[PDB]
Amino acid sequence: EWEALEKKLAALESKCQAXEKKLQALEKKLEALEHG
Amino acid sequence: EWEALEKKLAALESKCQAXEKKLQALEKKLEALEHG
Amino acid sequence: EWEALEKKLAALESKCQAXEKKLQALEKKLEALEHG
Ligand code: PRO
Ligand code: PRO
Ligand SMILES: [Cl-]
Ligand SMILES: [Hg+2]
Ligand SMILES: [Zn+2]
Ligand SMILES: [Zn+2]
Ligand SMILES: [Zn+2]
Repeated sequence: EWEALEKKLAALESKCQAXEKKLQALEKKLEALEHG
Repeated sequence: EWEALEKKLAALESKCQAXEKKLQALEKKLEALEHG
Repeated sequence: EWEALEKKLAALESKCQAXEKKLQALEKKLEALEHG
């Protein structure tokens, strides 16, 4: 049961880290447009 | 203790899912701003 | 081990909340530009 909790936390971290990456990509595309 | 942690984990999973839905809507918003 | 699980969850909650603040700032920039 503690391993299952550890796995859920690790999967949530993975999801959020990808989320952060997609947000970084959006900000970069907006910067290219404003400076285009 | 166990139930209090599960409650917070479930709330965090729901928050991260809503976080993704917002990010997808902003992506469409940026695309429209560039396309105009 | 339990304390480490609690510490991980709290760090993930703080990270998602910082994520939300950054998304809100991006949304405000997109709203300002699309109606400006
Ligand atoms: O504040 C500035 O420097 C940038 C220049 C392009 C749009 N805004
Ligand atoms: O960020 C600021 O300080 C101002 C107040 C709203 C619009 N920009
Ligand atoms: Cl601009
Ligand atoms: Hg998140
Ligand atoms: Zn175990
Ligand atoms: Zn276009
Ligand atoms: Zn708008």
